[PDB]
Amino acid sequence: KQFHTGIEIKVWAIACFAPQRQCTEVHLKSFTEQLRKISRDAGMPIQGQPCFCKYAQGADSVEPMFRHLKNTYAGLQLVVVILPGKTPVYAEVKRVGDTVLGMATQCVQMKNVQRTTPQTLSNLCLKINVKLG
Ligand SMILES: Nc1ncnc2c1nc(Br)n2[C@@H]1O[C@H](COP(=O)(O)O)[C@@H](O)[C@H]1O
Repeated sequence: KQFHTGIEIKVWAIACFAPQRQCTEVHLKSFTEQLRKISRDAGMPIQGQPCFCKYAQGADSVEPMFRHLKNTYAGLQLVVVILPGKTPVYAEVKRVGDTVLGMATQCVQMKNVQRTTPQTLSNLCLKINVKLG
């Protein structure tokens, strides 16, 4: 519905389910910096430095990674999950986050990490605003 003010995202993680050869460390850093700058300008600042950033492969890797994050990072507010197109990883991410460990997740397509637009960054900011606001 309406846009929420006073969101600060201080503790968040990236779980990259895209293969590193397609979605590289510099894609991740660039995507993050852009998200930092637009979230800042909208008054919902996402700190530039995620507390965790790792590559993973398969739905099977989701629950153990999320258990690890929950057990490791006090005050974790959000996991940003990067998906290489349509994959059962999405449903597992939402099973574990929404209905097992009570962990906010935001999924994003790999193509929107490889190449950002103001518009796709805005889409993401609004989805995140609704989740954490
Ligand atoms: N089966 C699926 N596989 C991959 N990405 C998916 C998917 N279903 C959905 Br919805 N998505 C992606 O999930 C994004 C939204 O994730 P959230 O539900 O965390 O907001 C969409 O923008 C879309 O790109």
